Amino acid sequence: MDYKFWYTQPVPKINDEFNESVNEPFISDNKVEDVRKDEYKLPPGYSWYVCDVKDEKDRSEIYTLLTDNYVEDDDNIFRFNYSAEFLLWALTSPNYLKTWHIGVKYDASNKLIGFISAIPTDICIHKRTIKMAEVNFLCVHKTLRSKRLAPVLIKEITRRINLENIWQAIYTAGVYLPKPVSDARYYHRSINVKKLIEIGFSSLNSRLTMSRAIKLYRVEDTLNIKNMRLMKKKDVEGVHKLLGSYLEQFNLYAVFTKEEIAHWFLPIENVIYTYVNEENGKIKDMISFYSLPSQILGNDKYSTLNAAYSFYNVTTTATFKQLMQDAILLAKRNNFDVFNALEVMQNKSVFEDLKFGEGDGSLKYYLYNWKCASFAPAHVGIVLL
Ligand SMILES: CCCCCCCCCCCCCC(=O)CSCCNC(=O)CCNC(=O)[C@H](O)C(C)(C)COP(=O)(O)OP(=O)(O)OC[C@H]1O[C@@H](n2cnc3c(N)ncnc32)[C@H](O)[C@@H]1OP(=O)(O)O
Ligand SMILES: CN(C)Cc1n[nH]c2ccc(-c3ccc(F)cc3OCCn3ccnc3)cc12
Ligand SMILES: [Cl-]
Ligand SMILES: [Mg+2]
Repeated sequence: MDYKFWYTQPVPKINDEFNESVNEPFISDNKVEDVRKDEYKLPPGYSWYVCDVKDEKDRSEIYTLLTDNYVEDDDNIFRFNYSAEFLLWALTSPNYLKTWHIGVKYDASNKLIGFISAIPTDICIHKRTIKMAEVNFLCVHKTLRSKRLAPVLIKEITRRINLENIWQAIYTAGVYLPKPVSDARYYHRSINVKKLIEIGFSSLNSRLTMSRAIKLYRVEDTLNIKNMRLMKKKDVEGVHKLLGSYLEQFNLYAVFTKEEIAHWFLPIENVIYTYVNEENGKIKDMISFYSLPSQILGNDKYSTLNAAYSFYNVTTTATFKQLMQDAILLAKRNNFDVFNALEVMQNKSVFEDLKFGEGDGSLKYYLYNWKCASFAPAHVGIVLL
C-alpha cells in the first residue's frame, strides 16, 4: 500500500509510534477564517446534494444506495442492510447538522451514487475531551469504484466540519488505513443455529451433528436479573449516571450528555434495544444492542440475517458473564439470529464461557488529526454503528 491520499492527511504514517506522554493534534492553531469556502470539485456530470434525512423520500434514497452498495463480508455473501428508520436515528442525534449529510448525484439520472455523513460528539481520548465529528456511512456506488471519488467525499466533509471549528474526527473501518489507535476482532454467538448453518455462516461435522449443534446453543428462557425491562423516559437520568461513570475507565469513549443518553438509548423497535434493572428508583444494570440485518446474497431460502450488535452493557448487581447471558436471551426473545460483539470494554472475558465464536476479521478504530499511543481493545470504550 502506498496510501497516496492518506499520506497527504494529518494522520500517523504507517511506522509512527507515540508514547503515552504524547496526546495532541498533528496540526494545532487551526483557523476557521482560513477554511476553503468553495465545494470540492467532482468529475463532470456529478453534483453535490444536501440530503434531508428527516424527509422520507431523501432518506429512502440513502437507504437504497446503502442496501445495494454498502459493506459486504470478505466472501461477498452478506451485505449490511441498515433500515431507513435506523439511518434516521443514527444521523439525527443532538446538535446534528443537515449540512454534514452529503450526497453526490449523477446529474443525468438524478440518482444518488455517493454519500458520507458526520455527527458531532465529545470524545475523550487518553483523558482529554475534544469536540469531534464521528464519520460514518461513506459509500460509493459499485459501478463507480476505484475512481478516487472517496477522497473527494472525505475532503468535502472535512471542509464542512472545519467550518464549525472542529478539527478532529473519529471513524472505524474493517480495512487497514494509516493508522489504527486500536484494533478489535468481532465474535458471534449463534442463536438460530439451523438458519446459520443453512446460509453457510456456521458449520457441522461428524461429531457436531445438526441436533447436537442445536443443543449446544440452547438457552434457558429465564433472566439472571429478573427485573431487567425495556428502558423508559424516566430512566434517562439513571442511565446517564450509570453509563457515564462506567465509561471513564477507558482510553477512548464518548462523553454523553443527558440529551445524548435519551437519543442513543431510548428503545425504537427494530433499531435500538435498551434494558435496565431499577432498584429503589435507581438504575443499577443496563443492557443494550442495535439491530443491523444483513442481506443474504444468493441463498434460495433466506433473504435476511437478523443480527443484534452489542452496544453498551454495565452491571453492578451481577457478574459481567451473567449480564451478557441475559443480553443474549433478550436478543433471542426479540427474534435475532445471532448476537455480535467486539473485544472492547470487558467483552472478551465472556466469549469462551458464553459460546461465542471468533469471526474472520477486525474493526479498526481511527482518529483524524490526533497523535497518541495505541492500545489494546479492552481499553476501547466506544461502539460506532
Ligand atoms: C476534522 C474532520 C475530519 C473528517 C474526516 C475524517 C476521515 C473520514 C475517512 C472516511 C471514514 C469512513 C468510515 C465509514 O464509513 C465506515 S467503514 C465503511 C466504508 N464503506 C464501505 O466499505 C462501503 C463499500 N465500499 C465503498 O463504498 C467504497 O469502496 C469506498 C467509498 C469505501 C471507497 O471508494 P473506492 O471507490 O473503493 O476507492 P476510491 O474512491 O478510488 O478511493 C481510494 C482511497 O479511499 C481510501 N479508502 C478506502 N476505503 C476507506 C474507508 N473505509 N475509510 C477511509 N478511507 C478509505 C483508500 O485507502 C484510498 O486512499 P489511498 O490511496 O490513500 O490508500
Ligand atoms: C462499525 N460501522 C462503521 C460499520 C462497519 N463498517 N465496516 C465494518 C466491518 C466490520 C464490522 C463488524 C463489527 C462488529 C461485528 F460483530 C461484525 C462486523 O462485520 C461482519 C461483516 N464484515 C466483515 C468484513 N467487513 C464486514 C462493522 C463495520
Ligand atoms: Cl486537494
Ligand atoms: Mg471511486
